[PDB]
Amino acid sequence: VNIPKTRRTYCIKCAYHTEFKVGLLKKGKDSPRKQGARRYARKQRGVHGQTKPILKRKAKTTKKVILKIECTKCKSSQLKVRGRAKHVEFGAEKKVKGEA
Amino acid sequence: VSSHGYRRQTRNLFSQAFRKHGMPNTSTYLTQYAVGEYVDIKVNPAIHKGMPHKYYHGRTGIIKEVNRGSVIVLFNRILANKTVERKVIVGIEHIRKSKCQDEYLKRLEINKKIIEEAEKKGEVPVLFKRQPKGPKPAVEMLMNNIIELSYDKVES
RNA sequence: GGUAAUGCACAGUGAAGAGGUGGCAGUGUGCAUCUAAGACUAAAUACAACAGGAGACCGAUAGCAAAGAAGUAGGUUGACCG
RNA sequence: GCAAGUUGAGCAGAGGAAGUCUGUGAGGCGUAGUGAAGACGGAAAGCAGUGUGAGUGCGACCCGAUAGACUUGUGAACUAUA
RNA sequence: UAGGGGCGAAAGACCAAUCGAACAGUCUAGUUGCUGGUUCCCUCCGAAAUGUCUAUCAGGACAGCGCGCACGCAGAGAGAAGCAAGGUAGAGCAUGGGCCGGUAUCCUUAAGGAGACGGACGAACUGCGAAUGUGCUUUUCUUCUAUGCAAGCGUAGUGGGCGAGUUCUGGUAAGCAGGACUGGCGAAGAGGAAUGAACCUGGCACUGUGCUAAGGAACCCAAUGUCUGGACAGAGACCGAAAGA
RNA sequence: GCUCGGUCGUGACACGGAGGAAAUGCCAGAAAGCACGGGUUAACGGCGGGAGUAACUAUGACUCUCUUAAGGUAGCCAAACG
RNA sequence: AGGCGAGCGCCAUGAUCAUCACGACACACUUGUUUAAGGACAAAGGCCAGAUGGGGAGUUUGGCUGGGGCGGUACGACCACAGAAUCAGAACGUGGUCGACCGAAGGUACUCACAGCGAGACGAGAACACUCGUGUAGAGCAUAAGGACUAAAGAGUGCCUGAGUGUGAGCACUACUGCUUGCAUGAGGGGAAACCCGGGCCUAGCGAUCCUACGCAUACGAGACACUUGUGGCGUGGGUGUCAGAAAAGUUACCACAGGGAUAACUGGCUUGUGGCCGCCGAGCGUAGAAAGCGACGCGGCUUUUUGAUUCUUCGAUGUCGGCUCUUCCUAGCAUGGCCAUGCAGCCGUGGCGAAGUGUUGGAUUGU
RNA sequence: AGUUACGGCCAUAUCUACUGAAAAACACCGGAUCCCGUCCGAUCUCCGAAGUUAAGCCAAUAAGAGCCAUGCGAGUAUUAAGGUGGGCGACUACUUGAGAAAGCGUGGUGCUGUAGUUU
Ligand SMILES: [K+]
Ligand SMILES: [K+]
Ligand SMILES: [K+]
Ligand SMILES: [K+]
Ligand SMILES: [K+]
Ligand SMILES: [K+]
Ligand SMILES: [K+]
Ligand SMILES: [K+]
Ligand SMILES: [K+]
Ligand SMILES: [K+]
Ligand SMILES: [K+]
Ligand SMILES: [K+]
Ligand SMILES: [K+]
Ligand SMILES: [K+]
Ligand SMILES: [K+]
Ligand SMILES: [K+]
Ligand SMILES: [K+]
Ligand SMILES: [K+]
Ligand SMILES: [K+]
Ligand SMILES: [K+]
Ligand SMILES: [K+]
Ligand SMILES: [K+]
Ligand SMILES: [K+]
Ligand SMILES: [K+]
Ligand SMILES: [K+]
Ligand SMILES: [K+]
Ligand SMILES: [K+]
Ligand SMILES: [K+]
Ligand SMILES: [K+]
Ligand SMILES: [K+]
Ligand SMILES: [K+]
Ligand SMILES: [K+]
Ligand SMILES: [K+]
Ligand SMILES: [K+]
Ligand SMILES: [K+]
Ligand SMILES: [K+]
Ligand SMILES: [K+]
Ligand SMILES: [K+]
Ligand SMILES: [K+]
Ligand SMILES: [K+]
Ligand SMILES: [K+]
Ligand SMILES: [Mg+2]
Ligand SMILES: [Mg+2]
Ligand SMILES: [Mg+2]
Ligand SMILES: [Mg+2]
Ligand SMILES: [Mg+2]
Ligand SMILES: [Mg+2]
Ligand SMILES: [Mg+2]
Ligand SMILES: [Mg+2]
Ligand SMILES: [Mg+2]
Ligand SMILES: [Mg+2]
Ligand SMILES: [Mg+2]
Ligand SMILES: [Mg+2]
Ligand SMILES: [Mg+2]
Ligand SMILES: [Mg+2]
Ligand SMILES: [Mg+2]
Ligand SMILES: [Mg+2]
Ligand SMILES: [Mg+2]
Ligand SMILES: [Mg+2]
Ligand SMILES: [Mg+2]
Ligand SMILES: [Mg+2]
Ligand SMILES: [Mg+2]
Ligand SMILES: [Mg+2]
Ligand SMILES: [Mg+2]
Ligand SMILES: [Mg+2]
Ligand SMILES: [Mg+2]
Ligand SMILES: [Mg+2]
Ligand SMILES: [Mg+2]
Ligand SMILES: [Mg+2]
Ligand SMILES: [Mg+2]
Ligand SMILES: [Mg+2]
Ligand SMILES: [Mg+2]
Ligand SMILES: [Mg+2]
Ligand SMILES: [Zn+2]
Repeated sequence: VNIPKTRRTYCIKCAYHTEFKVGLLKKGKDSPRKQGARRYARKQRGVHGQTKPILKRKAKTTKKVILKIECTKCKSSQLKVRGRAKHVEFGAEKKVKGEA
Repeated sequence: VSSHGYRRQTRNLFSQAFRKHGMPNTSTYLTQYAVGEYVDIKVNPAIHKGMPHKYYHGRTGIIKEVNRGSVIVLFNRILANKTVERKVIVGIEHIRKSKCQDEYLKRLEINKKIIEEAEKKGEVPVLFKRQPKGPKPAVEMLMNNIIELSYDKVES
C-alpha cells in the first residue's frame, strides 16, 4: 500500500480546510511512575514467583495501519485508521498505466 | 452446514424475471407517498442502496415516516413466542402502493351518505353489510330439448 | 484497609539541640498542633476447675462417655482407646 | 400502628423485679434528581414490626472418598544390616 | 540406625498378620457438577425433554411451556370476501452441460465431415406452472363467546426422550444414524385385536335402570343363520421372488 | 555432555559522572558464566543408495554416479534376536 | 609554570588525594610445633547482587467424536445444493472459499463498447498492424460461489482526496461487529446544472474487563500558596484462531477412589454386504448334436454354520481358547437299502428321486 | 386527419426482403473564418442554402420467422382429506374436494397524453 506524504483536509481547531503532513504513528516508551507500573513492581517484590499472566498462544500476523496527521498552521493532530496491511510505503512513484 | 450472511439463500429471490432486466421505469420515481398509506415491498435487485432484509420481501405494512428518498414502515413479527413490532427502512425503488384496502374504501364512500340521512329521517343506519353467498336459487324449466347421457364410451 | 510506604526487623550509613506531624512522590515558604528514643496508675471490660440460685430444656437406645465400686470392667509392645 | 414523617440504639428514673411503666437522646432511612468531577437542580409515601415463599454465607436435607498438613507423641519383642 | 527417614548379595523387598511413603491423635462434621435414602389425609389446577452462551457435552444461567395473587377487558389455535409473495409435483429440453442415429442438400475426399430432424437426459439445467401450506385488510362479515380471557409481580420443575401416519438425507441394509409436519405413550385407565407402552373403539368422582361402538355369534365363551358362484392341496382361514406347465 | 585455554564482544548490584530547586530517570563501569578456539567413545551413543559390465546361461572381481561425522571391520545366525 | 601544527588538540614534567604488587616487623585471627609456630594472609562468620541448579517442591498436560487412541476439524466467518414452492430447519452430508489486497482496483463528469464470424490489404506463414459489415453479451467486472450491470457498473480520458467534522434513530434471533438512514456545519470535491460522494457494484477478510501507548479539552489535587511528577473523562491503537477471551509436557504392566450398561472386549436379538448353498435363460463345447454331461454374458432367491455393520439387555461381576468325558437333534445323503437316466456291453462309474434306522476309526509335527 | 418537439405503458411496437408518399415540416446536403475537438472538420462544434427525394423517419405488402390473445389438449397429468381398501414389495384402485402444462388449430400486428404546424 502506497500513501502520499501530504493531504488537504478539514482542521477542527481552525474550522476550515488546511494542508496536513502525513506519517505513520509511533509507539512510545513505558513510564515507571504510572499507577499500573507501581502496583506491579511492589507485587513482584518478595518470594512470590510470577504474579501476573503472560500470553503465549498468540495467532495474528499483521497489525492495523494508523496515520498521524499534523496541521501545518496550528500544529494540532488527528489520528486516521486504515485497516490491516503487511507492508506500507510513503511517497513512492505513481502506478502509471499501460507499462511495457 | 449453512452460513448466516445478510443475503443468505437468495438465489431465486433477488433475481430479475425473464426479459425484464434493467433499471426502473419513470412511474416509480414520480409516485408520491404519505403517512398512513399501506404499502407493499418488492425488492429490485439492480438497486443496491436502501434494500430491506429478505424476510420482508412480499410483505405489506403501514407508513410511519417519510424522508427524501426513503420511507419507514411498521411490521409485526413473532420471536420467542411473543409479538414484537419492527421498524424497517426502505428506499422508494423497492416499494409499490398496496391494493389491500380497495373494497373497504368503496364501502366507506357508501356508508358516508347513509350515516347523514340516518340523523335526519331515521335514527340508525342500514349500514350496507356484505353477506356470504346463500342457498341455490329456484328455477322454472320449459322441459323441451332433453339431452340423454350414457356410458357409451367403453374406454379400452 | 494504608494506596509513589501502615507498622516491625537485619546490614551498611548515621544527626540537631532544637525537633516531630497535618492518610497523594519532590523542592521552597509562611500557618496550626504537639514533644520520641526512661517509669507507675484505680474504676467501668473477659473467662475453667469449685460453690449457690433459676428454667415454655432432656427423661434411662434420651440427657455428660458415665442416674450403682465410670474414665470403671476390659483392651494396645507403645503413644493411646473404651 | 402512625404518617411528611418514623423507630424497644445504648443508657438513666420508678418498681419485693431476667416481666412491666416513664424519660433523656444519637444515628439510620424517607421527605426530588443529574454528572467521573468542578458544578447544577424541575414528577411519583414512607418508617418500624409479626409471619410466609425464595437467594447468598456459615456442618447448612441426611450418610459416604482416594488424599493434604501439623506435633518438644510412639515403634527394630516380627523382620533388614553393622 | 526412625518416616520424605532407615535398611537392602536389588524383589520397590522389609521396618510388630499394614509399605510405589508406618502407627497414634488433631485440624475436620476436609471436598463432592457423582451413587443411595428422605416419615399424615382429602380437594382443585397441571408440564418439559427445545433455542442462545458456557475448559461446555452425566452440570449451569437466560428465554420458552405450570401454578398462586390478580389491576382490568371486546376477543377468538374456524371459515368467507378482496389482496400479496413462492418455483416443489407435473410438464419441457430456446442460455449452459451432455448420449445415439440421420433423407435431400453441402464440403472435401473418393474416406470422412456438416445437416433442414427424430429418439434418450441433470440435487448445484428453466421458457411454463399446480394442490396443500404462509401473510395483510374488513365484524362497515358469517359463526361462537363470562363457570371466559388477563397486563404486572413472585417463584417451581424441565433442558438423556421415544413411537405411529405422511415425507426426506447418509448407508447393501438394520428393532441403524439424523431432520420436517399432525395426533399419541411419557404422565392414560376401561372394552377389543389369544398375548403386546405407542394399533381399533373411546378419556375415568360414586350408585341404579336402559342402548350402542370396535369386535364377535358350531364348542371352549354372552350371541347364528340364510342365498349365489369358485376351490381338493394333510390346502386355506396366518404365510417369499424371477420363472413356469 | 564433560574438560582445557585465552577475550575480540556481551554480561549484575555496588563504586563513579553530567544535568536539574530536588525526586525519578540518563551515561559509564562490570567478576564468574555465555559466545569463540582446542581435547575426549572400556562418555551417551552412531556405523548408506542407484545404474551398467566376463568366449551358453547365471553371478559380477571391474567401471560410473549420488551422498557423510563415519558408511558395520573380525566373527556369528531363520539363534531365548527373521 | 614547559614545547609542536596551518586559543585549539597533541606531545613534555611539576606540585595535590585515593591506589595494586613487593618487602619487614608483631597486636587481631589460626593451629596439642603451645614457655611454640604461622600471620593481616588464611579459615570461619554477616548483608546485598549475578550464574548454575529434576538434588528437591508445588502444579498443569482443552473440546467434539457411530467407545476411546492415531487421523480430520463438522471449534470463529462466507456463497451454492438438499431438507415434499414464505422464513427457519439436523448428520465426521455435498461443491468450494477466508485471516488479505489496492493513491487507485477510492469519489465524480464525459466518451465509446466487447468475445467472435464473413469479405479485403507485400514482405507475412495457423498466429503481426490497418479497415468494412453483422454482433442481447456468446466478453469483461483484481481475489470463492451466487446475484447485478449495455448511449454502463465494462474499456479509455479529465479533475479531486468525502478513505470530511459534530451529534441522533434503526435492521440482521443482535452484545461485539457489519450495513441502512436523520439533522447541523466546512475561506468541501466533481459537474453547465439537476444530481452524487462520510472507502472498495452487493452478500466474507475479524476481538471484552483490568494494564499500557497516543490524540482531544473540561475536571481533581488532602492546613495554605508556587512549580516538577501524578490521578480523572471521551476516542482510537498494542490481543486473546480453544476466535462471548485460564499463564501449562509425559508415563504407570506397582497402582488407588467416585461412578457409568449414557460406552468397548463374550452370548443373544435385528441386518446379510462378505461367506456358503439353490434356481431361471441358452451363446458356445461335447467324435454328430443347445440341453448324457456342461453352460459364458446376465437375472431372481434362501441360510445363519464365516467375517463385518449397529449398541437394545448385563460394569453393588452371567468365569474367557482348545482338548477329555457324555447325551440328544438337523439334512443341504459320504457308506449301507429300494429305484430313474446315461456318451448304461460286462467290470468300474456319472447325473437325479423317496429316505436320517445303523455307521463314519488308529497315528506323526503343532497349545491350537 | 397525418407529421414534428417533449412524453406514458415498454415487440400487437422486433428482424428480413420489396413498394408507395399532395402540403408544410424532418432530413440528406454546401463550407471551415472564428468558439470547440480530432492521426483525420468522418464524429463533435460553428457559418450557411446551390442541389435531392436516392437514403433515413412515416406508411403499405408477405399461406414470412418471432411476439400477443383465444379454443382445444382435458376433467387428462399431479394433489388435500378418509377406511380393519388391495399388494411380499415396487406401488396402486375407490369415496368427498381442488386442478395443469407442452404441442397443435384459429385470429391479431401498437395504442394513447400535452403543445406546435399544414386544406
Ligand atoms: K510516658
Ligand atoms: K453410653
Ligand atoms: K483398666
Ligand atoms: K438455606
Ligand atoms: K467425611
Ligand atoms: K539381605
Ligand atoms: K508387600
Ligand atoms: K510418611
Ligand atoms: K456433572
Ligand atoms: K385437568
Ligand atoms: K448438552
Ligand atoms: K429463569
Ligand atoms: K435443458
Ligand atoms: K428440478
Ligand atoms: K433451571
Ligand atoms: K421421566
Ligand atoms: K396424554
Ligand atoms: K385383554
Ligand atoms: K415391540
Ligand atoms: K352359548
Ligand atoms: K560382514
Ligand atoms: K538370522
Ligand atoms: K614474623
Ligand atoms: K607469637
Ligand atoms: K620464631
Ligand atoms: K517433580
Ligand atoms: K455418530
Ligand atoms: K465443510
Ligand atoms: K467474478
Ligand atoms: K497535606
Ligand atoms: K485532614
Ligand atoms: K492513568
Ligand atoms: K494486551
Ligand atoms: K472456547
Ligand atoms: K502427572
Ligand atoms: K518392576
Ligand atoms: K464385538
Ligand atoms: K460388566
Ligand atoms: K482359562
Ligand atoms: K443312496
Ligand atoms: K443319523
Ligand atoms: Mg528478592
Ligand atoms: Mg431457507
Ligand atoms: Mg501515606
Ligand atoms: Mg419413662
Ligand atoms: Mg446413657
Ligand atoms: Mg496382647
Ligand atoms: Mg446501612
Ligand atoms: Mg417532590
Ligand atoms: Mg453432612
Ligand atoms: Mg495439594
Ligand atoms: Mg434434549
Ligand atoms: Mg445418572
Ligand atoms: Mg420431475
Ligand atoms: Mg441432550
Ligand atoms: Mg391403555
Ligand atoms: Mg528360534
Ligand atoms: Mg473427549
Ligand atoms: Mg470499482
Ligand atoms: Mg458510506
Ligand atoms: Mg457501498
Ligand atoms: Mg467460545
Ligand atoms: Mg445400551
Ligand atoms: Mg448373504
Ligand atoms: Mg451363531
Ligand atoms: Mg457369579
Ligand atoms: Mg448381577
Ligand atoms: Mg453361572
Ligand atoms: Mg431330502
Ligand atoms: Mg412536397
Ligand atoms: Mg482555421
Ligand atoms: Mg463535412
Ligand atoms: Mg421514391
Ligand atoms: Zn489547524
